[PDB]
Amino acid sequence: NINVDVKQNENDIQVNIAGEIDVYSAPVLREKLVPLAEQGADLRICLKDVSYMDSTGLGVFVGTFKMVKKQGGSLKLENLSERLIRLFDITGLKDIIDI
Amino acid sequence: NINVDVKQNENDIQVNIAGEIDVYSAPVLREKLVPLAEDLRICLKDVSYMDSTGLGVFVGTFKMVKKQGGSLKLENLSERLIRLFDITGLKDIID
Amino acid sequence: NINVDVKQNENDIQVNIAGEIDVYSAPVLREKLVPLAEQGADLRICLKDVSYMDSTGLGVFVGTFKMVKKQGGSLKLENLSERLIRLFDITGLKDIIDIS
Amino acid sequence: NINVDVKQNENDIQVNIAGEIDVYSAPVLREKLVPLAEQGADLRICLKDVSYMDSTGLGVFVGTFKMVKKQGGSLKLENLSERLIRLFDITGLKDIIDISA
Amino acid sequence: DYIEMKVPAQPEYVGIIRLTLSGVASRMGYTYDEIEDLKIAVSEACTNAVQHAGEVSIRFGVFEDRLEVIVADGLGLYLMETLMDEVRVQNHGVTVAMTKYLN
Amino acid sequence: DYIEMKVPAQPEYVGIIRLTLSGVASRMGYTYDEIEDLKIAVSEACTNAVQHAYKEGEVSIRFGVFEDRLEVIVADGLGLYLMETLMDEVRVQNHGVTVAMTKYL
Amino acid sequence: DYIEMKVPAQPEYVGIIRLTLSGVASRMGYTYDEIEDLKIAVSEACTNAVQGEVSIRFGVFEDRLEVIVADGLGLYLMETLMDEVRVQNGVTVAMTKYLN
Amino acid sequence: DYIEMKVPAQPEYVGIIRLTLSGVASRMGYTYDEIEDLKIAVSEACTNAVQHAYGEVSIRFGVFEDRLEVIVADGLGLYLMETLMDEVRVQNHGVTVAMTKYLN
Repeated sequence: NINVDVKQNENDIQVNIAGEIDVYSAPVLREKLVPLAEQGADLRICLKDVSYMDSTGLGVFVGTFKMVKKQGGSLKLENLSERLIRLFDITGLKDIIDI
Repeated sequence: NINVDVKQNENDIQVNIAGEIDVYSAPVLREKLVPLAEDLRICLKDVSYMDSTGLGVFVGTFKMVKKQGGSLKLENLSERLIRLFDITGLKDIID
Repeated sequence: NINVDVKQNENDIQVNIAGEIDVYSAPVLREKLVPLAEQGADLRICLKDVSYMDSTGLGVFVGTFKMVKKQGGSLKLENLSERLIRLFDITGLKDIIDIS
Repeated sequence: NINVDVKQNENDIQVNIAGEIDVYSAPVLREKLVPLAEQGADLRICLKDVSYMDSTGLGVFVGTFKMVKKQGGSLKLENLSERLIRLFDITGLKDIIDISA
Repeated sequence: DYIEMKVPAQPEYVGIIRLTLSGVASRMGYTYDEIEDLKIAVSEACTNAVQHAGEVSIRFGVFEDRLEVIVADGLGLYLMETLMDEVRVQNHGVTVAMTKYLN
Repeated sequence: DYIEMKVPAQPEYVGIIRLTLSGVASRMGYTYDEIEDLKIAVSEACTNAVQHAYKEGEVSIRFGVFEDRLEVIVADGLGLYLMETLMDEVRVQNHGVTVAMTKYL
Repeated sequence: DYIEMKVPAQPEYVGIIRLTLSGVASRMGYTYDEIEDLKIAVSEACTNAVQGEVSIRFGVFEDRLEVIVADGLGLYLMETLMDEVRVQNGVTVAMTKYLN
Repeated sequence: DYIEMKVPAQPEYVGIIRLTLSGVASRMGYTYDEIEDLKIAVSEACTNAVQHAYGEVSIRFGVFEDRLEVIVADGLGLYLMETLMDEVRVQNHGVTVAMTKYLN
C-alpha cells in the first residue's frame, strides 16, 4: 500500500509519502493531494520513504505540478534517492519539476 | 519519524499509522487524531514501536470518542502488540 | 537460501543457522550437520537468524538428534524466535529435541 | 554477528559470508579462510550478504589473496554490492584481487 | 477473484510460491502471524508436490471472507491441518486444497 | 525454466507481479539496480494491460529464466518509454497486446 | 562493561537511545523479543527523565544488563517488563534485567 | 546539540557506535551512500583507537544545524577516513580524531 501524511501549517504544507506508488495507489495519492493543489499554497513532498514509483506516480506528480501553478503556488520534492532522481531525469521531468 | 494516513468516507474515518509512537511522536498523533474525536478505525499493522505515551493519546481519544458518541476500533494489531494491550489490560476496553 | 556457520571450541561444536530451512536447503543442512552428529559431538545450533522453517527442517533436526544419541553426544537448540518454539510445540517435537 | 559457510568439493571451495566484517569480526573471517588458502585450493568467496565492510575486512582479503597465491591456488570474490566494489576500488584492490558481481 | 501460478516441480521454486503467497495474503488483511502460518502450510503442500514428481500448479482463490489455496501437479499434514481452517486432499498425483478464513 | 501467473486485470494485482518477479530476479543474480529496473518494466507492461482490458479481464505473465537472460512476457505513452529504456530488448504485438522484454545478466 | 551516553533532554533522542540499547542487547544474545521489551522499558525511563541533558549508563555484566537514566503513567510498565527497578530523588532511574 | 558516548576500548563495541551514528545521520537527512560512508569513516577511527590502545574510547557527535562533527579520542583506514569525509584533523599526546561531513 501507501501512507500519505499531510501536515498543513500556515500554508506551508508538507506531505510525507511512504510505500509503493503504482497504478493501484496513485489514484489514492491524487485523491488525497488534489484539494492541496486547489488552495495552491507552498507544498513540499517528501519521498524519503517511497519504496517504488512508476510512470503512474510521475503522472500524479505532473498533474499536481500543473494544478499548483494554476492557483499560484509552489511544488518542491525532497528528498529523493539518487535512483528516484534518475527516474525523474530519464522521463525528461527533472528539468520541469523542482527537486 | 512517524506517518499518519487519514481517509474520510461515509462520515467514517480510517487511519493507517506506520512508524514509531514514542514520546517524540505522540503529540503529533494526538494533534492529528483530536480533530477526528472532538466513527474511527485505526490500523496499526505497520507500527514498529509504542510505549506509555501512545497508549496515553489513545486513552485520551477513546475518552473523546465515548463523550462524542462515535466509534473506536483498533485493528491489524501485531500479536506482540496485542499482548502488550493485554498486559496493560486494555484489550477488554478498546479492542 | 541458507548460511551454516560451524565454530568448534572445547571439543564442542556450535552451528549458527541463518536463512530458510525448507525442502530446498534442508539437504544442505543434512550434509553439513550429519558428519558432525555421527562423530558424537555435543552440538549447539542457533536459529536466531532463521527466518522460515517447515517440517523439512524439523525432519533434518530429528535425524541429527538420532545420530547424536547413537554416537554419544548432545544436541541443544538456542535463541529461538517465538514462532519457532511454537512450531516445535505444535509439532509435539519439543518433547524430545532440546530447546533454549 | 557474522556467518561464514564453507562448502568444499574436490579442491574448489565456496565460502558464503553474511553479516558485518569489521575489527571485531575480521579475526573470525581470517581463521575461517586461512586454512582454506593454505590448501592451494580455489577459493570462491561470495560477498552478497555482507552488510558492512572497512579496511579490516580488506586486510583479511588481501592476506587471503597472498596466502592463496603463495600456495599455488586461485582466489575469486563474487556477487559484490555496487558499494563494496566501490570500496575495493577506492583502495586500489580492485586491481590486485579478482572481483565481480 | 482468482490468481494462478505454475512453476517447475523443483525445490528452488517453492520459495517463489511462498513469495507470491505472502503478497496475495498481504493485500487481503491477514496478520503477519497468519501470513507466516499460511506460508508453512502452502509450502508443505508444494514440498509434497515436488517430492511427488514435472510442474506444480497453484491456484489462489481470493474471496471476501476466506483465502482458498489449491496446489496440485506424516509430519507435514498435521501442520497444514493445524494451521489452516480447512484442509482437503485427493489423489490420482495429489491435490491439496486449503482455506483460511480471515477473522 | 518458465513460471506462469494469471491475474485479474485489476490494479491491486499489479503489485503481486513485481513481488514475484523480484524473487525470480534475485535468485538468477541481477544487481540491486537491475532488479529495481525489472520491477519498473514488468509493472509498466502490466499497467498497460490493466488499462487496456479496462474497457472490456485477465492478464498472463510468464517469466523465462535462462542462463544469461530473463525473458518477461505480459499479455491479455510514458510507460512504454520506461519499458523500452530500462530493458535490453522489447517487442510488442497485437493482438490485445502481448509485450515481450528480455534483460541480460 | 561501562557504556555511557549523553543526549539533550529532548524527546527526539529516545530513538537514538533505543537504537544504542538494541545494539548492546543484540551483542548479548538477548533474543529479539527480549530486546524489544528492553527498548520499551528504557524508553519509558528516558521519557519520564526528559519530562537540559539526559545521562544513560549501560552496565553490561555477565548475565545482567543494567540501565541507568539521570539528568508516572509508565512506571508500571517498567516494573512489569523488567526484573528489578529502583528510583532516587532531580530524578534517577535504575533498571536491571536477567537472562532468560 | 551534541551526543556523548564512552565505551570500553574493545573491538566488540565498535558496532554499537556504528548503530548510533547510523541513527543520527538518518535523522539528520544524509543519503544512503553518505550514511554508509560515515559508518566506514567513524568505524575506522574507532578501529585505530582500539588497536593503538590495547582501555577505553570517547566519542562526541556534534549535530550542527548543517553538518555532522565526529570526535573520537581515548594505515588504509586513515586514507578511507580522509577520503570519505570532508575535513579531518588529528592531534596526539593518546590521539583525538575530528572529522566532519557536510549535510547538503
